[PDB]
Amino acid sequence: NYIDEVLNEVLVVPNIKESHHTTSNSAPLLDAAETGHTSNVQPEDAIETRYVITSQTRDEMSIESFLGRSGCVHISRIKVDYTDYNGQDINFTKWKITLQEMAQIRRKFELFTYVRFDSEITLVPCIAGRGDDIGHIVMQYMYVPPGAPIPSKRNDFSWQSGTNMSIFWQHGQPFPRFSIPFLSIASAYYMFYDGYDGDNTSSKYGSVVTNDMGTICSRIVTEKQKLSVVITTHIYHKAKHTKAWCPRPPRAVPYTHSHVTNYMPETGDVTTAIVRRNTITTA
Amino acid sequence: NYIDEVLNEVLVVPNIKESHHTTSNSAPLLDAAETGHTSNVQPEDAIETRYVITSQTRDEMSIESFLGRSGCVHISRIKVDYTDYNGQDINFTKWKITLQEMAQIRRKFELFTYVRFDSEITLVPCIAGRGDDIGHIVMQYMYVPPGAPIPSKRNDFSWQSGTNMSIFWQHGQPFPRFSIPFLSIASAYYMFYDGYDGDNTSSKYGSVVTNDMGTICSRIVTEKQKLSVVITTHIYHKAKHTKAWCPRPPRAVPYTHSHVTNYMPETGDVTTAIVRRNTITTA
Amino acid sequence: NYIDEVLNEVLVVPNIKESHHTTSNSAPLLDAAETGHTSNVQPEDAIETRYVITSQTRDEMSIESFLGRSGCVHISRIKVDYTDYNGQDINFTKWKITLQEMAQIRRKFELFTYVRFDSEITLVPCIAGRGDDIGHIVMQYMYVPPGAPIPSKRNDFSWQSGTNMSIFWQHGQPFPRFSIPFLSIASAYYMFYDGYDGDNTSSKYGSVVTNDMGTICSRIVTEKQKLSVVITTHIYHKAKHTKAWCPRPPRAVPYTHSHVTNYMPETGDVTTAIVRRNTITTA
Amino acid sequence: DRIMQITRGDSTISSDDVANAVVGYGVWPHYLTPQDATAINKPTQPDTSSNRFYTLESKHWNGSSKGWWWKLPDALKDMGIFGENMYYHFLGRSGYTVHVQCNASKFHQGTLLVAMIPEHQLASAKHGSVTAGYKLTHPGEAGRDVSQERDASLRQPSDDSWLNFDGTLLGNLLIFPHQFINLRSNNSATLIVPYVNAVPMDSMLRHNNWCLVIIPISPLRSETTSSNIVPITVSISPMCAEFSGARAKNIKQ
Amino acid sequence: YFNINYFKDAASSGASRLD
Amino acid sequence: YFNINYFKDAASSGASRLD
Amino acid sequence: YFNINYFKDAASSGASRLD
Amino acid sequence: YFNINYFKDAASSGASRLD
Amino acid sequence: YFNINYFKDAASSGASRLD
Amino acid sequence: GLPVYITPGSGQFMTTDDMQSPCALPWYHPTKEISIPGEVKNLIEMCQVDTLIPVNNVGNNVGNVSMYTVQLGNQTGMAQKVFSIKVDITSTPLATTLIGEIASYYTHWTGSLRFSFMFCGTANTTLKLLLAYTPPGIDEPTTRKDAMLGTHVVWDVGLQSTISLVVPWVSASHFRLTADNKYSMAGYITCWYQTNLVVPPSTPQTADMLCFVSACKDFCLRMARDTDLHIQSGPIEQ
Amino acid sequence: GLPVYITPGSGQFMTTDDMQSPCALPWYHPTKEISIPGEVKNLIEMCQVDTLIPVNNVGNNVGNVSMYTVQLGNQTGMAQKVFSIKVDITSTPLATTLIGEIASYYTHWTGSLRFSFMFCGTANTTLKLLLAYTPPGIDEPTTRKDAMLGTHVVWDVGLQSTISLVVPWVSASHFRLTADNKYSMAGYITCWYQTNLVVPPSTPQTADMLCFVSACKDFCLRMARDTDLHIQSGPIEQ
Amino acid sequence: GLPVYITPGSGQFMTTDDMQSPCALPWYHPTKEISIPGEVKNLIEMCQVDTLIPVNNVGNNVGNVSMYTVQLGNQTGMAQKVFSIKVDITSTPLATTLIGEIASYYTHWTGSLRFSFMFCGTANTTLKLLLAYTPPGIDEPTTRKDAMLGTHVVWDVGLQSTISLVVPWVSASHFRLTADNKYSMAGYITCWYQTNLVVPPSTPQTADMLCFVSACKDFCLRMARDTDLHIQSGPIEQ
Ligand SMILES: Cc1cc(CCCCCOc2c(Cl)cc(C3=NCCO3)cc2Cl)on1
Ligand SMILES: Cc1cc(CCCCCOc2c(Cl)cc(C3=NCCO3)cc2Cl)on1
Ligand SMILES: Cc1cc(CCCCCOc2c(Cl)cc(C3=NCCO3)cc2Cl)on1
Repeated sequence: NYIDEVLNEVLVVPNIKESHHTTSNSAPLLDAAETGHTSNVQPEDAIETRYVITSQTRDEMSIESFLGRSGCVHISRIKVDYTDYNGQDINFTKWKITLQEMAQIRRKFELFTYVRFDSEITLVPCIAGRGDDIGHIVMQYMYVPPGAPIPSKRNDFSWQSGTNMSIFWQHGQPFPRFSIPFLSIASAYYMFYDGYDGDNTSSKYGSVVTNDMGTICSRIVTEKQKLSVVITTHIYHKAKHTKAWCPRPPRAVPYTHSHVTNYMPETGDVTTAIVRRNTITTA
Repeated sequence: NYIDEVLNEVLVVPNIKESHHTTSNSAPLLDAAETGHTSNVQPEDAIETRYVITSQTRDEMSIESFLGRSGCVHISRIKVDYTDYNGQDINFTKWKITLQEMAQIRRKFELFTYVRFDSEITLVPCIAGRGDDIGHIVMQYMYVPPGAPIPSKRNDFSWQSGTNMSIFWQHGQPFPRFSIPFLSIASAYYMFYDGYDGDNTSSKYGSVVTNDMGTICSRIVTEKQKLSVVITTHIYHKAKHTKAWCPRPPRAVPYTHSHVTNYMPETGDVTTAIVRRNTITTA
Repeated sequence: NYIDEVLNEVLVVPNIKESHHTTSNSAPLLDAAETGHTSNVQPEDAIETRYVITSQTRDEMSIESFLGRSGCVHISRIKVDYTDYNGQDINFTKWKITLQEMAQIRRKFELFTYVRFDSEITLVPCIAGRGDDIGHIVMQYMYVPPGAPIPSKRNDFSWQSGTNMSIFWQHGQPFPRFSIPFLSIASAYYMFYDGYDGDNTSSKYGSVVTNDMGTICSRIVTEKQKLSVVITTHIYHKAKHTKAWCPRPPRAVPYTHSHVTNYMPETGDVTTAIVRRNTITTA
Repeated sequence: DRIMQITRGDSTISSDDVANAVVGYGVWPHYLTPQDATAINKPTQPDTSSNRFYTLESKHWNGSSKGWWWKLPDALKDMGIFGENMYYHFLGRSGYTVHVQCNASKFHQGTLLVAMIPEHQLASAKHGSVTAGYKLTHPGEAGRDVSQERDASLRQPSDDSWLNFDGTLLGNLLIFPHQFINLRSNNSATLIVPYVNAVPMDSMLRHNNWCLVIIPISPLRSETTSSNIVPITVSISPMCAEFSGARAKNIKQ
Repeated sequence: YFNINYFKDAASSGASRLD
Repeated sequence: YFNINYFKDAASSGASRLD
Repeated sequence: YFNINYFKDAASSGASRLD
Repeated sequence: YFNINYFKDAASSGASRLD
Repeated sequence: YFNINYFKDAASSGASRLD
Repeated sequence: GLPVYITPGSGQFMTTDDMQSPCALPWYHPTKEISIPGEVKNLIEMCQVDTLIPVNNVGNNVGNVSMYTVQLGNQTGMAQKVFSIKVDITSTPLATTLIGEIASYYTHWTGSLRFSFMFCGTANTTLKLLLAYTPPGIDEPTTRKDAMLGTHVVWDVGLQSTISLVVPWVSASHFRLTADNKYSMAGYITCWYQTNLVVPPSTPQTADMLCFVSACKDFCLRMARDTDLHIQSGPIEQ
Repeated sequence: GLPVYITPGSGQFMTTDDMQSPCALPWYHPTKEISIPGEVKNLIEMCQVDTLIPVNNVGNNVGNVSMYTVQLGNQTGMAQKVFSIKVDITSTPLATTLIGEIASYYTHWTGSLRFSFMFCGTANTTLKLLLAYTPPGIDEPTTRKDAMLGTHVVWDVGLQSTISLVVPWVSASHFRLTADNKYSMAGYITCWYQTNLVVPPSTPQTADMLCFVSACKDFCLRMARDTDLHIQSGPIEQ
Repeated sequence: GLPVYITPGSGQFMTTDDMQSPCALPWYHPTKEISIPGEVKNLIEMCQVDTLIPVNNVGNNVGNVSMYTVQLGNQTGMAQKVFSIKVDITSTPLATTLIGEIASYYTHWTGSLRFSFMFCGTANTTLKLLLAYTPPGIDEPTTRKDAMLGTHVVWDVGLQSTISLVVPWVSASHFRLTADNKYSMAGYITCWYQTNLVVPPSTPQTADMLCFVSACKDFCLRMARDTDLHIQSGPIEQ
């Protein structure tokens, strides 16, 4: 286990045996792919192979090393104000819980229909000094599940978190990180969906009727400062203890908007990664 | 234990067995609620149920995960002064030990008549820079039980704490936290009370005759600085190792003042969460 | 042990048994206090008691929880100078080893004739910014037993501590703490004494002929800075692994000076805590 | 079977019709144990002569009635023996039995909600931090409200029902030990209740542990002569009364 | 990892257990 | 060094294993 | 957790015990 | 103190040994 | 607590012993 | 010493974490814990006790008590309808209820539920109502037949007095959200006359029925969150 | 190395914590600890030794010694009263007492207490006082009968000389506060004449009684706090 | 306490590290995990399923479907050539393929590969193509003879319909780079006519062949990296 796990030799690939010639009836190279199945032909079948003892692990080819990597999924921003502190909808951020709001990683999952996981979660606040001294800028992140009082503005009554989670980070002390159970009323997170809100010819349809899972109302606790700032707290996410069901063809068209598939670009012709050739004859 | 405790499957709910029809005498659906007791009827009784093996824990429905969550119960503030340092009743805070001084969490307990617990306790100082440089602002929190010399002003003789508790926090070093035994001369903390100070038609009556448990006189040790500041040290509280006796109906009227029940708003009609319907016939 | 020690049930008090009436000869309530001894009478003796199983520990009533608590015993101060650095008797503190230099805690011991202990010791430097930037102000505390070169001024040769103890604290890094063996040539620390230096009708007499145990010469290593400061390094002290012999009546008169008993106030009549009554008849 | 018989002193009560009985928090009232105790003296325990069936002052059930309460440690501040032992001692401890009788005919329609409540800190009717007065949370056999009128100068509680007088939607009140008196099935209501309090024996004078409330939910409706009066009568029995901390004697108020 | 009451007193400890 | 789930909950733990 | 006198000397140790 | 590969991977470890 | 030469080399270690 | 690596999360503070803290007040032996009749250990318990339902959720009624009774009337017509409410346990009239008030402390709910009704009528009086649970899928039924088609219970008013209607758990998602959500729509429950309210001579012809809701052993909640049903648009003074 | 997480409380300082610290002065072998007659181990001990009570807590008397004696007088009337003090052990005259002085170091107290009185009268002299403990509940009694009704002890002055009166523990709260509190009011104790002070010829007719208070094995304190009875409105010089 | 030394790396953050974190939401018991048909555990699986190849990688064709078919034609000449593509699995036409799309998530690839072709011709139709794998070393062959010299497979179109051509693994370095690299050049594969496409009367004379590529159990990847084949020259809105 150790060795196999430390040496990373858990999932090893078979070796390529030796072959000889075959002047025989059964032709393994011939199958009818229309059966929708996949061929089973190998080196040893087609050629006069040798003998290679392999030693490549398919460890890094596991839904956990494919998925289990932290990725920017949101960049909370706060261009503070000292003029009006508090006021409605200010100096505090709130953002709807999701992934589709930012590619590369959105891409990655979407490779599967259903998914399930405990999520890591890390916050990377970066304090840009627009003043001659930033002081001590404390911070409060927290999580507002449904249906819950989402701060109208900066000091509601909801920042008491008498029964909510609020993580606090003060300049110097390291990056806040924490983790989370798999939050869904369903046995798995719906990466997709072919359902709607209802029969209302104006109902919602997508990944989304099934994912109202939160939001995040933010706060820079410290009170009024002299010299201004702007805070940019980056939100990275990692999938630990993941499972996946029914793989899908990757995405080749740059999306737009989340919780939707829509590609149809604003005017520009739909572009894809495929390159053009002069002729099939020369590559 | 582990698994059951790590998997959080300690308190599991029964499953819904299968039923068949009943053309029989005893009618479980009929009971007389006047007995003050509660009915005992189930799915299986009323319908022709199926068979569902459950898997929901009532773990998070425990007086410890209901109560055991940190909540703002006080926000100590100090608008420093450099003009007059010391002086009487300045630059040092003191505040009467309690909870009813701030909702959401006050709400939460009040759900029970009696309560008992060891309390966590955490301090979240936030130093607002009103100057061009905050220096090194050290801090001293401490606790003044009855009857004890409560600092008249900033440097008494009581800040020697020769036999008292004073926690010290210096800008950078993390949030001060500590915990505490259950402090009451009584076997439990009285969330309520129907008693008085005495027969004096001017005696006190409430939660309160039974809770003079302290106060907190504060201090910013550092001496005189140049560039001003304002400190806001937030006081969060968590209940660990809690017990509760005789549940009560929750509160629906926004209170005012602590150690009292009084709702009677200043003029405004007494408002409650109930919503109005046009008709009972349509919901 | 654990439970008993974690539950703090080490020293428990007896319970109050049940009594019945006594129409009998021997009168326990009658003893002659002139014997200098103390009566031995109890509830059960005097009344018709019931039966109460107790559960109060006399744990917190131990010379270790009575004594074992940190207390300000000195406040080293340094109003730096940049004009003349070094110079004689400057920018470096030195202070004579003792306790009687500051009440509340002085009080506390004095409750006993002899005492013995290993002392904790903690330093709480607080850097007041009198400048527009305090830089990096390093610090050197150390201890000068008798007879030893006590720094004449700031950089002697004694700050090399080739064989002395010097603890170093740099702004940010936490409070310096350390501990110490019981330092006395005697089997115990003399809280008091009825001895003198000699027959010289000008000899010293007190706690003190027996306690020349040190002094502390201080230093702010960093060199010359631009923007001034003032450092206030507070000295707290805790008694760990303590023993005490022959208790004494507490002090009721505010002292003055240390290593002496002297009360005789400057003019003011000697004041004590006792309050005056109009009449003995009503309390 | 519904019939019930109860015997407490030299007194007994019967009821040819009932809705079970209820034991508050499923605990039966009893005497204090040398474990949870604290005091040191031998408690006086009047048996029978004290913990017997005292009946209070009766009341009228109106179509305008709003509700009425009695505070227990207090309702018997006059009830012989118990209510003397109360005044002679500092510490008092005791549990009760509440027999609520209210009959009319099978041609009547009405519903009473009866409930006991541990520490029933009432709210004042006036906004502020002024707590209800002593003298008004200490009515006596007579009880309080009815739907009455009074000085607003008095640090007077809330005559307000729906808020529970404490400002908790009545209806959640069902959480406290209770039962109703649905004139179509019921006749009485029987509550039995042990001693609940963070202390082994409290002050029978300063502190009222149990508070009892009876509230008309569905208004009384007959078609008879309003010559037909349908009272409501409350009867109570200290049970396992125990006293101690003997001395002079307090004073009536 | 557990039951390592790094601190002496009992009042200081994690959230209790369940049973 | 391993299997020392310093934290109670299971959701908090390292990347799972492989089998 | 206890009796782990991380330091050599005895003078350095927690508050003694009780007996 | 040793052989406590606090980290999973082998590439992460101290300077090897000697033999 | 002791003999936990957290470091490999011997030159790195506490003040020796006494005998 | 121990070559250590300080991990990302280090030094933070979470209003939701299990960690130890030096206890100030060392050597303190708290007051013993005497015995006290009735101690809770699980919200559930409170959730299984039927609390009364405001249903007469109508205008002037609302700030009063009546706001709790439902008078069963005349009804010239026949097969007419009484009331309706929707099941989404965080929806006035429900919400305020010991249950509702609670559920509003968690993000998700599940299991069956119990509705109980009581006749504060007369003795000589008689009636027969039909109560029904119309699962999520369509609109609260306009007519009885339409509603009788799904889950229901005919209630014969008699010497008993209390009929308890169960609300099975019908859902796609093992779990439902406590917060208003078109998806997690639990459905409606309604009540109608089966027969009438017949009263022999000189008995009133309107009477009330009280209604209640307690949980089922089915029941269970999760994901604690701060409540809905209470905005402290204070502060709170001294 | 060890992936560690630094917890909130970390780096703080508490005047009340049990932690180790590098000992400066390594290798130091302290002076042996010789044997010394009389060593304490518990405040309690000190609390069980009766210290004298200032009770003649009156005007000019107070700064002197007399402030300790209580002269038993003439008394033309009969059944007259001597003195009274209240039990709240942190209340002058009590307070200053070895006990009081102490208790004022803790927030809470409990158990029984012992009051002892001694006759510094004559030999040929005689008397009989009645001492009483009036538990918390009412007012210090104006009359003897009223006070005799509660806890008391008749004291026959004779060849003995010392009568010790116990103060049972009567309270609601297992524990009482050391600080003045209307709630935690312990009550009053008073003394009156049962008979008189008769003296045969040519003996003085006034004489004194000293009074004291030591603890009971009942006794116990908690929640250490800094004292009341001593304000260092100094400093202290050199 | 434990004399510790904080190591260099301490306090950092890596998008690639295995460490634990306090779980907010303590005591949460997640929805059970019901059974669901078809769950993956390894990219590999997806890599072994043959996905279709865009090869008609030509002009106007490209944005359409045709971009997938290869019509086998007339051919007046004989021994003429059909098409060619290069093996470097991250090279349009390959790239976009379930495999390619993937491989582009890792820095290195290895093993054998499988190309399969299918005749969407007719039944009565006949043909014989020669497919060949020209290992890395030289230029994609201009002529058949030259290409037939290396690895190949003659394909007899018949009642079967699918011929699968294996691409052995020939390389110096156990491993090849996924990124375009002159060194790690995998080679070319091409197809030519062996005979012709003969069709009896009144059958079309052009027909198509679809082509595919799935992996071999040989196969394996490593060093995960972010993809090539997708530039989010967005953002993404709401
Ligand atoms: C598609 C798709 C993928 C997912 C995954 C959703 C995972 C939830 C996001 O998790 C977070 C939560 Cl619940 C809270 C916070 C948070 N940061 C500060 C306060 O709360 C951050 C994250 Cl990444 O949902 N739809
Ligand atoms: C109602 C009700 C609820 C409670 C609980 C009271 C708990 C005591 C508060 O605990 C603290 C103490 Cl004792 C001291 C400090 C403190 N902070 C800095 C110094 O002392 C903070 C808290 Cl939260 O009381 N009445
Ligand atoms: C009376 C009486 C009580 C004591 C106790 C004396 C204990 C010695 C003080 O201990 C310290 C020492 Cl030895 C050194 C330092 C020190 N701080 C920085 C350098 O040295 C501080 C203290 Cl509290 O003496 N007389």
